[PDB]
Amino acid sequence: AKSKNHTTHNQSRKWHRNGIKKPRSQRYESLKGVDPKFLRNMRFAKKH
Amino acid sequence: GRRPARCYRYCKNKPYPKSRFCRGVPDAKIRIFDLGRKKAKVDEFPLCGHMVSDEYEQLSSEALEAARICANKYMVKSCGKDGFHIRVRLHPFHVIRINKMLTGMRGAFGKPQGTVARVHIGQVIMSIRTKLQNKEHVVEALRRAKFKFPGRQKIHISKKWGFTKFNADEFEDMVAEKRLIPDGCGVKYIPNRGPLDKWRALHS
Amino acid sequence: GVSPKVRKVLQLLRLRQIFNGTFVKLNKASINMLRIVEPYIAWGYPNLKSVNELIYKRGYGKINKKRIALTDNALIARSLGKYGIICMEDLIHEIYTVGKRFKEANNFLWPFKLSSPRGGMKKKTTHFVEGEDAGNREDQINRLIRRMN
Amino acid sequence: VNVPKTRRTFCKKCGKHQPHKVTQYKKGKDSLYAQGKRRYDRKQSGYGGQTKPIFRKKAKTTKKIVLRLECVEPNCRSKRMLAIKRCKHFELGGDKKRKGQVIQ
Amino acid sequence: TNTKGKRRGTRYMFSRPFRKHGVVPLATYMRIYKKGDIVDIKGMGTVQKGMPHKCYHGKTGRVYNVTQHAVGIVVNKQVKGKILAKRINVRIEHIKHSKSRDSFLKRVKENDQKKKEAKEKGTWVQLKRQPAPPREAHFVRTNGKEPELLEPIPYEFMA
RNA sequence: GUCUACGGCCAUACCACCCUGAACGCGCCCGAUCUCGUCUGAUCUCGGAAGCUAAGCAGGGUCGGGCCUGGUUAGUACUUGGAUGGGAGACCGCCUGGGAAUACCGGGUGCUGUAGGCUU
RNA sequence: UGGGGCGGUACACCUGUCAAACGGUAACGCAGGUGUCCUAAGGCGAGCUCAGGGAGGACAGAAACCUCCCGUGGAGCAGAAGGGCAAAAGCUCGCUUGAUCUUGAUUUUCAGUACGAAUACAGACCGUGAAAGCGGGGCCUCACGAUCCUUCUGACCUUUUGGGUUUUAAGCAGGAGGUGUCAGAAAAGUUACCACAGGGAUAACUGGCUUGUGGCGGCCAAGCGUUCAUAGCGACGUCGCUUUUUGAUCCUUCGAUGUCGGCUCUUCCUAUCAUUGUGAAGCAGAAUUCACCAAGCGUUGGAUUGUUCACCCACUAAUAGG
RNA sequence: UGUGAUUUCUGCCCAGUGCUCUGAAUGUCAAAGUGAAGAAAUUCAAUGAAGCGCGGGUAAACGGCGGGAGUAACUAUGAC
RNA sequence: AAGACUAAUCGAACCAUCUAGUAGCUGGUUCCCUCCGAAGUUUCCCUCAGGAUAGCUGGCGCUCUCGCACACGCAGUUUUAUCCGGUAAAGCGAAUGAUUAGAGGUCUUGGGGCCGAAACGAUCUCAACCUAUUCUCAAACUUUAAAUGGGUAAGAAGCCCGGCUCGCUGGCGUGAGCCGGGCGUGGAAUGGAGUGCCUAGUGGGCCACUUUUGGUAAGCAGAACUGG
Ligand SMILES: [Mg+2]
Ligand SMILES: [Mg+2]
Ligand SMILES: [Mg+2]
Ligand SMILES: [Mg+2]
Ligand SMILES: [Mg+2]
Ligand SMILES: [Mg+2]
Ligand SMILES: [Mg+2]
Ligand SMILES: [Mg+2]
Ligand SMILES: [Mg+2]
Ligand SMILES: [Mg+2]
Ligand SMILES: [Mg+2]
Ligand SMILES: [Mg+2]
Ligand SMILES: [Mg+2]
Ligand SMILES: [Mg+2]
Ligand SMILES: [Mg+2]
Ligand SMILES: [Mg+2]
Ligand SMILES: [Mg+2]
Ligand SMILES: [Mg+2]
Ligand SMILES: [Mg+2]
Ligand SMILES: [Mg+2]
Ligand SMILES: [Mg+2]
Ligand SMILES: [Mg+2]
Ligand SMILES: [Mg+2]
Ligand SMILES: [Mg+2]
Ligand SMILES: [Mg+2]
Ligand SMILES: [Mg+2]
Ligand SMILES: [Mg+2]
Ligand SMILES: [Mg+2]
Ligand SMILES: [Mg+2]
Ligand SMILES: [Mg+2]
Ligand SMILES: [Mg+2]
Ligand SMILES: [Mg+2]
Ligand SMILES: [Mg+2]
Ligand SMILES: [Mg+2]
Ligand SMILES: [Mg+2]
Ligand SMILES: [Zn+2]
Repeated sequence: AKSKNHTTHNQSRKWHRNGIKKPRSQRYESLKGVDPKFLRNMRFAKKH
Repeated sequence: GRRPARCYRYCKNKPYPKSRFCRGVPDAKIRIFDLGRKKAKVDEFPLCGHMVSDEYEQLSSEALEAARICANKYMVKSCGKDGFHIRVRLHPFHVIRINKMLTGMRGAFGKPQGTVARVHIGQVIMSIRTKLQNKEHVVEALRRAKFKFPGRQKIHISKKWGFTKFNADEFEDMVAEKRLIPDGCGVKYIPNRGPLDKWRALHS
Repeated sequence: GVSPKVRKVLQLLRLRQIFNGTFVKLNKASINMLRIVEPYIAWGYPNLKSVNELIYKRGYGKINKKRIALTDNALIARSLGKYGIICMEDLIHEIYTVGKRFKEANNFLWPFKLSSPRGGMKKKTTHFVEGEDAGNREDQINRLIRRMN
Repeated sequence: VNVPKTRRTFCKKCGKHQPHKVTQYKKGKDSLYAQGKRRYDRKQSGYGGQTKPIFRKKAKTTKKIVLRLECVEPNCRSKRMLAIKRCKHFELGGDKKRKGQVIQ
Repeated sequence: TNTKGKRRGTRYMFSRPFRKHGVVPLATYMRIYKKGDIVDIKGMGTVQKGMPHKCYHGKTGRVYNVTQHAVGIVVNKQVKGKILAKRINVRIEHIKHSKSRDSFLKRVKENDQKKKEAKEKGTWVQLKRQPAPPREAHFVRTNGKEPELLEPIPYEFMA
């Protein structure tokens, strides 16, 4: 009892059938991952 | 032990030559690639006649040797033992695998039985070098040889001088002017760029 | 039995069905597109009479996302007179002489729905050098229009 | 491998580097009054046989080494557990790997 | 079946070109990478620290962070239909500014000027690119000579 | 015209061998008390200024080797898309578009930024 | 799992290629490797040059040791391969222990989850350096493992049940004890006395595609034939047909196509054993050998053996093949 | 429990496995019991049955019962 | 002693109940019209005749906007600029590796030997060997180097002017953030976009051009591209 083992045959039809949507960009992106020592001063500047 | 050659005629698989990855193969049946008075200067044997291919296929070492011998025999019997020089311009670098079924179809990867040579269209297989009064004998020799190969080949005379790469009409003037030197079975072209001490040695 | 890249380029040119037709202006951008869908079309360099016969007979408008016939000039002017186009001839001028306001005049028009060639075609699967119909058949396009219309 | 018997590393009590002494870690007894074995007894008591699995199929041939550090400073006497990659042979404070010499 | 190593299939990419091995010419380091800049990526394999993955070799991105020796970059990636955005930290010697916007910048500045000056004139002149148009009816001179005459040639079995 | 210190681009700047080098420089060069290190003041460190272009460096030369760049090779090899085209097959030709590399033949042989000297 | 069993591990991992110039991409596809090793082979600083080749020097020789010149890496850097490195990442010396303590973010495989491995930052304590600086393991790419349970370390840490004190036990946070069928059950055989649900998703006959092997036949012609390439044979080479041999495959058939051989009976084919009509010889005659038209009529009796095949006796125009 | 009238015979092996004998004189070897420490649960120590090991006997008990080389006045064989 | 007989039943009789025992497996599943309309692929499982996970599909909506004299946003598309790659072909008088033949080298080790006491007196040669040339090769070699391809950019989330805050950094200064003003078409051709819940059936595949691996080949086995 042997079988198929891998295929990427039909898939591009499936992908484009709903589309390939680039991400939704915005202004005022998020500050997740930046340097702590720089982020800190931003607070103090806005705090005064 | 040997098969026919319809099983291995077409250029199907990629090259699989003899190297550190492929080991365990015998040698080839041909070992000599040129015959006749192979020392003659460029002036004695100016005429060249070739055998040319017309297919993209594979030729075996056995075929080359058989062809080599048939031509030598007649060419001797016609002209002489030293009226010519013959050269073969192919080498058997590609290898052939065999799967021997004494499991079935499991673990299929053959053993290196054989060697063979590949051909492109326009390539050259055989060439002869001799004099002009022996033209038709040269043609007759090669014609006996085509019956040893699997395909359709054809014959032509070259405009060149011998096994060189210069046109005959130009060669003879061009050696009497110190551009071409007869250094052996060939020549040596020299341009007007080097250092003059080689222009001093010549012209003296 | 058509390819995705080619299915795209046709439906930009609004050719979503057999024996439809549209005008178009020519530049490096357009011409390369036509090389891509060469085997499926047949194009040419038309004259004035063909522009007349198309628009009057088989020529309709796009209005409110509907398809409405050009019977009177009220329709044209009301939708298209801000460009200085108030009648049929003003289009034909704007089309035949590719004007400044071509885009709007053409996109006002619905793609022409034509009938099959009276008399027959030679062989649609080949180019118009090998006895076929495809590719560019520059001035002979008009000979064909006489028989589709 | 080889490891010397001392070093200087961080004491998480004193807040500094201080010298330590070194010895290998072994494993202790089982104490017989933990909630694990008490359960396993109340369950394994009676008729029924064996109740919880047993392990039989081994693969490993080594063990990760574990060290035990002790601050020499009195009035700290803090200890830690430190770890090393795997090894088949181990040794505390052997030779010094002399270079340039002859081997007989 | 293939493996999952991080450098499978990089014999040539993470390989220095011909007669350019050696130390690094260090105007690479002295460049200035501020926030919002558009950047392309190219893994130098002469130094191994901070180099990105295969999938980002040849991609272009945008800065969001700045460290002492590296940069943070926002890069898109197509993986099974949906596209994702990704934040890879990368060291300097694997990057380079991109000239893929300087053309735009030459225009807007020339275009601002060319509007403001030559505004008093009154004409709204061209300001926006147009494609290559058709090609300008014109004459051709035969300054005397009749043209040459070509024809084909006979075949020859030259080899 | 040119040098010194620091450099960027890293052979149009490299390799071999020959000619010339005014002034300022750069070096060779003379010693080892103290500084310093050597099996050995050869290298490295220090204190010096009798003599010298021999060398290094600078420029220049070679029907020079290499390097940079053109041409030819060649609209060749190969190649996207197409056909109820050929052919026993292997493979070939055509329509629509793109388009290389050797051999061979020519030319060139360091550009410069900052600070400071000589060239009265 | 090219039916299953025996064999192997393609069952968790690494390099190159196949793979069609982003990435990704299969088969019991090719070639190879792993379950380790290191108090330095980790980390800082300084100084120097490798492989080999040439010419010389008391014993000295192909090779001990000394010196000079050339030397773009042609040597080494623990291991498989691949990349990368010259006043280094290599060789040698001096000092040391960033192979330490602690949060969170990202990448890789991927569902965009975990393990593992890796990267760039921040806070501490430190080491080396004149200082810039570098270092939180091995130049990079692989070297490893959940809950439940047990053991150890830590805080003058919470709870132990109506309150208080001491011991024990339970808790919190971090390491280790291990699962190789490597996202993780605790596990030997036989059945010809056997049984059930299913299967043509899968084998033992026919049929079908292929024709390696088996059989039959052409091409050219070095030699045989005393002489004489071709009366008759024919090396080394090469082009083909057939399905009366055995294989490869697994399309139909598992709610059933009755599985060897002899007896019996009919028809058909030709790749002609003989008989009719002819040609050719190394055809004197008689016997024999090659070939052409041709499938009309014939091709037997018996010992042995289950025999298909084999083998011997006897007669016959002949004792041919399917 | 095994062989299977009569006649004539029943060969060697106690290493393996089973069975069997003794045995305080030797390791190991449970509950209860004995004693020391602790505030008490508890811990520690000494003690120590059969059995397993130490040692003997048994094959009409399961069963098992080998290779190389040289060698005889012609060769070949091969008592040695 | 044959696993034979025990009421036509025996490698564990028959009767009732537990009992509608369990079944990842076979067979069956009851009227119409309209509308939309698939997969046979990823990762994990003592997983391979099966489940979970994502993908493919439907339904229910909601926020916006337009030929409403009135706009932004999108895209298996082309263009203009700009980066990435090491496959076809080519190359070996360029590196690694393989290989043929003769000219100038007894380079040079020795000779079935060689004219000879033999030597490098000669003279050859051979396994290799210096110099300049020569015939043929590479899936796991390469200086060179395509065609088709992949990623960015093409403006209001932009440009400019002026001023404020900062334990961050510091020759003086940079950088980031906040405030207040001035300036609208920014290449082609197309069309209405966005966002959120519930959710089924599937999870055995097959063929053709072109590229392509094993095999003598296959209506054979395994893959990439598009279409059926
Ligand atoms: Mg499947
Ligand atoms: Mg193949
Ligand atoms: Mg009619
Ligand atoms: Mg017709
Ligand atoms: Mg078609
Ligand atoms: Mg009990
Ligand atoms: Mg590749
Ligand atoms: Mg001195
Ligand atoms: Mg000088
Ligand atoms: Mg001089
Ligand atoms: Mg030159
Ligand atoms: Mg199985
Ligand atoms: Mg590809
Ligand atoms: Mg150093
Ligand atoms: Mg190191
Ligand atoms: Mg730190
Ligand atoms: Mg209580
Ligand atoms: Mg209490
Ligand atoms: Mg039996
Ligand atoms: Mg055969
Ligand atoms: Mg079958
Ligand atoms: Mg089947
Ligand atoms: Mg199948
Ligand atoms: Mg029946
Ligand atoms: Mg029947
Ligand atoms: Mg016949
Ligand atoms: Mg007995
Ligand atoms: Mg007996
Ligand atoms: Mg015994
Ligand atoms: Mg029985
Ligand atoms: Mg039921
Ligand atoms: Mg089923
Ligand atoms: Mg199942
Ligand atoms: Mg190639
Ligand atoms: Mg679903
Ligand atoms: Zn301490």
